[PDB]
Amino acid sequence: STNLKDILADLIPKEQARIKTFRQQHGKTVVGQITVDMMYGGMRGMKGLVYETSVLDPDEGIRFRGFSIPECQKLLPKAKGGEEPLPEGLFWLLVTGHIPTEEQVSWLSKEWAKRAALPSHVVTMLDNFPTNLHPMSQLSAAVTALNSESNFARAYAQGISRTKYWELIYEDSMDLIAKLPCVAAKIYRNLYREGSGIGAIDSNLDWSHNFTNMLGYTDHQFTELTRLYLTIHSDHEGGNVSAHTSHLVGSALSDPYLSFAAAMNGLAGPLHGLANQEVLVWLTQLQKEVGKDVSDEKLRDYIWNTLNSGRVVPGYGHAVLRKTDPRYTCQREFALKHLPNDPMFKLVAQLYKIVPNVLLEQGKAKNPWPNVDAHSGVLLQYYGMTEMNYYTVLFGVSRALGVLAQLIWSRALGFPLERPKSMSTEGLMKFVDS
Amino acid sequence: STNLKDILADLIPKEQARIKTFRQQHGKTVVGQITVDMMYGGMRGMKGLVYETSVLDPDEGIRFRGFSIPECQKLLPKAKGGEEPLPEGLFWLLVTGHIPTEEQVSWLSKEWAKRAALPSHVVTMLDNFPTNLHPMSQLSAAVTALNSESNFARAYAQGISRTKYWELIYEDSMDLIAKLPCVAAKIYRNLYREGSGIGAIDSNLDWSHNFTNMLGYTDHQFTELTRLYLTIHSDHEGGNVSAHTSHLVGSALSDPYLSFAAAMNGLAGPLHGLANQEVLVWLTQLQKEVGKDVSDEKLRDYIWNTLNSGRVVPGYGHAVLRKTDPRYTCQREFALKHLPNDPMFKLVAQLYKIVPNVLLEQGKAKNPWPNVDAHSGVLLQYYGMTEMNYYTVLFGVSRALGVLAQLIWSRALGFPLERPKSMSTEGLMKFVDS
Amino acid sequence: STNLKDILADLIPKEQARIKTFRQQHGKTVVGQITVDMMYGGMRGMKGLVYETSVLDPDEGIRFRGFSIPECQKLLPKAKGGEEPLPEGLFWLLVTGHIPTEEQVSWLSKEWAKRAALPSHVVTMLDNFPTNLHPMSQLSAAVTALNSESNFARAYAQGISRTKYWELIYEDSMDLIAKLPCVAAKIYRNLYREGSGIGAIDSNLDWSHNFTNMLGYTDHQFTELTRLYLTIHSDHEGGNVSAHTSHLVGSALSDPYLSFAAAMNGLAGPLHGLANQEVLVWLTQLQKEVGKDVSDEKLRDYIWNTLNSGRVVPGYGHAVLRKTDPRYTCQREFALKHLPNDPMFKLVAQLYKIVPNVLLEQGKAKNPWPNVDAHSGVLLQYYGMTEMNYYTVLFGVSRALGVLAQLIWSRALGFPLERPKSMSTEGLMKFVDS
Repeated sequence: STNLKDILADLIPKEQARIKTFRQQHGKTVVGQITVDMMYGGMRGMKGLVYETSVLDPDEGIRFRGFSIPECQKLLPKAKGGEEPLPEGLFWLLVTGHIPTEEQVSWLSKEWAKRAALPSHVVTMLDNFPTNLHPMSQLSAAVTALNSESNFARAYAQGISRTKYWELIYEDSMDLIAKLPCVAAKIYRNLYREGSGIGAIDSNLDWSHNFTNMLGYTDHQFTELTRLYLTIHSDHEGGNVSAHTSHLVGSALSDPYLSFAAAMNGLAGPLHGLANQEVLVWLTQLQKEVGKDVSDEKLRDYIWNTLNSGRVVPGYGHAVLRKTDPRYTCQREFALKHLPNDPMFKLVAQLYKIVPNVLLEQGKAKNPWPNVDAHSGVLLQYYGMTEMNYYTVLFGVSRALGVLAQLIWSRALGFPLERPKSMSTEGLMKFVDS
Repeated sequence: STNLKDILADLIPKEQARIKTFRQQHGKTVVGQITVDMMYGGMRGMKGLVYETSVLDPDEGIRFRGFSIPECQKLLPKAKGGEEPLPEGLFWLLVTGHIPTEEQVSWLSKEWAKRAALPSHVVTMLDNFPTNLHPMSQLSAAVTALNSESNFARAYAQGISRTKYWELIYEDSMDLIAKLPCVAAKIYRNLYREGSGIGAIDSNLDWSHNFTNMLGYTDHQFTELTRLYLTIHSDHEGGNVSAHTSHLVGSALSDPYLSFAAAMNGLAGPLHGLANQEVLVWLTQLQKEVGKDVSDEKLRDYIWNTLNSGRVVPGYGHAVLRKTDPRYTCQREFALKHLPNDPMFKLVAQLYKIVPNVLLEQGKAKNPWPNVDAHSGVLLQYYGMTEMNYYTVLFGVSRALGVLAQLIWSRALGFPLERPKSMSTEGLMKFVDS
Repeated sequence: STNLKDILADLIPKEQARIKTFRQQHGKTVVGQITVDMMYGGMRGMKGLVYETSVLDPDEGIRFRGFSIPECQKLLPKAKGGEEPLPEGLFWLLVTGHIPTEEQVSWLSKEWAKRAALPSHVVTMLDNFPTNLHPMSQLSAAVTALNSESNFARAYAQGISRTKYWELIYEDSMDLIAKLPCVAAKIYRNLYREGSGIGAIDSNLDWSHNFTNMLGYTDHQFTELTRLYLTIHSDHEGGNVSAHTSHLVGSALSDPYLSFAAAMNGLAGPLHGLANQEVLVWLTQLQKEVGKDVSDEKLRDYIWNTLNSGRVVPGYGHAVLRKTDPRYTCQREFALKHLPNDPMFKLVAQLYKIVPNVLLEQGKAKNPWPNVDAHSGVLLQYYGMTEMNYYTVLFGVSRALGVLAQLIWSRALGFPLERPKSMSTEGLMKFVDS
């Protein structure tokens, strides 16, 4: 009806059955080979895990349960005054495989608003963190400290059937998603507003809107930005560091809190979630190296020299994406209908027309197209969100949606310990000989 | 004058060359397949990564740089009036591939003494944690917050050359290893000793003994147990959840504190490290519902009630080991020397004769044999460390040695971001149909 | 030595040349159409005039000589122990197109101190006005009567060259700006403080602080509010009623006093500046017929009663803005810093969440978002300035800055008499039929 748990309960047997038969008939099918190079190259090209909530096509980009981002923009419920998709409705889609109705989304906003609550020990810890503790470290530590609230951990300690793991993973994941904006906003306010009162949860407002209120922003357009941002950074299949971390840690039956916190330690990695910032610091420098205004000739020229110094243009390229990221596209659409005459945004666009043709001619790109992180920084900066070290925290809150939707499914489907076999160089040489 | 950083400096270029040559000749060589079953079954027997410090043979158990546990028990230096191997020396071995001298180990003990010091914010955080936040959570949280002290994070922001990454990891790894007993003991004292403050570092003591001093123990044989415990838990190849988590998070260039804290979130999972706590809960439960010395048919009953309830027997089974874990045997060796008659040990021994024939007949176990977690807890209990909820913290402290040894090498060898491909069931069903 | 008149002298010939060249090449270029609907609908979206000092983007809001409000908040000089931008500096920017130095602003503050002095006839007139003559009327009347002091009127009678018009406008504009707080404060004291005479000018204070001193306020944060208030109200392009009135009247070569006094007659219209008074009347009314903190459905009721009575919601909608006014957001920023919990502010915030979804569904609003007038009044009320009928006077004092900055330029550039063609309905019906 409206209760998401009940809808999910109904789906799991079906999906259990679908997989049982699949594996019966096709369990022994070879889907891929493993080379020495792949073992050294971070499992690049390896089909390593089943992840249900989203799949990243090299060419077309991310699909959430089959739906492209444009399709989500159209089908997923919006706020009443709204153009952008609510993350509530995305989460529903990932969980159910089905586009929610307005009522179902309405229901979920209120579910989340009611679960939004921090215990004193976490509030205290955050309030006591020094200012030189990075926001992703505060988030990670705080979510870890939240596992004192874990239903799944408690229930497992008391013994419980394997068949029932998913129900308590569901309640914990719902609690954590609920609480995350409270943690993330306490960190912002503590760091960047001298500790002012994060403020209330409006039980009739959507999750993003309570978040932007708690951050201390009001522009409806910033709330619309946050709706889109939380929606599109939600999931990116199972192989990205943060998603994989959550899956790997979760497979040992660590609870959602621990699984998510580990994922945030992955997201905090420069090669993962700290790119949005690298981009902005690179854009910033660039506009102060060839002036604010720059013609397509002199910009093209900067890019070629950049590349000749043995240096890459940040926010371009990807591990798996082989074409323009639809997450970039949608941010660009937002930019050009909302802040087309922003200086920093003009540069980002100017690179959009010039950088792809370069890189191609250089050859060493594989993906000469932009990723999400090429665009996200300038948008946040435009609305007043100038504190760049905090940007990944927004990415984190978003990613909880995807990784926790899947965590619920992993445990419902009885996925086991993730535990591959390793080899040393010495050993791998010997194996090769024999 | 001994300096492990200088030995590393020599060794790294040699291994870089070798791996370059090896990949030159064998990079394209197939070393295995991927099946559907593997993808659904947590990558079981998929050869997913290179990990240098230790390798697990299914048949023979763990080797550390080629050396068995028995070999390490004989070859590795010891404390002067001691019999068990110093964990310092194992770390040396893991890092260099060379058995250390007495002098090298002495140096390492002194090095970890000197870098042992906690910042006041971490002190503050630990002192304020509630008694119902699980020790592993306190540990992970505290280690995440230590990342404020990370030299790697700091240097990476400033654009440090990739050729320098390993030196920074080394420095952070040495610091964290040095600090770890400090954190672990404060958690112990705070939870279980009303926050006594006895806990200093003697600069002429080895790491294990300084640890047991801070825990408030005096028995020489507890210190020897601790030395062995920390040595044997140190590393178990790269495909275990904690090692793999560390590897994954560190491949994103997260610093050693973040990589270790995520590792601990994985180690805290019931199907991983937390099993050493769960074993003693399960033992306590069976003793309450039995005598202290039950018949073999009554043990079979208790085990059967566990298995028919959709629960696992803690400490039994393994993803890769296909016989008894040598870390189990070696702990058996210690008990039979030092506490052969202890009642809980007779039970543990008792279960060895019973549990494996069950499990085989239950069918849901490729391996019916015990792992290290089946045996650790009873040794601790004997010496008065009855706090079962603390047991995984000791495991965590030990497992730092292995994962950080490798992390140094991962960075030294330029291993890239770990990013496998995932598929959905729907996506997989279509891939097998084309 | 700073002198704004000398900077102007340099800048004017450059802009004259540029506009001559531009018209030479593009004078005949079509920039838009006129429709019947436009003619009936108060010229909505008809591009009717050149106005140099500020431009309103529908999407992004106001820019002052290219600079956004956030940019001005950062870049414009401030009082020493202050955070908000000095209106002196905005005037500088409007006039020169250049952000001023601290020194330039200091000079301007000193200049406006020195020219602050009212003639006794204006003193006489204000002192004799009855308490039921609206503050805006007193202001407009008093400014009309100041035209006795006009250097432009005097010089124009004597046949002064058209090349000298801008210098005279400059001198009169500087005098009027200097005098304005003097007039405004006498009105305030006479109406609401029994005619106390405290009101001197400190020659080393900025314009805003001298204003708040004469109003009888002492709170440092009221003075900061005043500085921000006067900065953000300063200019809103040339097509708003007050700016356009000033432009129209001044195109007839009426002097700055006459042009400003007519502007104020327009600013006093309910659908313009008087909205900032009407908002607080409407709030007072809703609080009387509600609690102090009503439900969302009870607010919707009150708004609906307003709209079904053929009345507008004050402070909502705009002819050109198609999102939230940044002058609204910036005032929200101030309140959340300084008075976040004030009851009337919660209401104002409350209405932000409600009013825009109504209005959209009512249909008679192209723009459902609030303007600056929705928010000004609650900030004033907080500091004790409860006299809602006075509120548009502050707006008027601020809007002098923009309209007089432009007037200087209009005259400098030789803009002619504004004289469009009108038609009757009958005449229009026949024009569309041929």
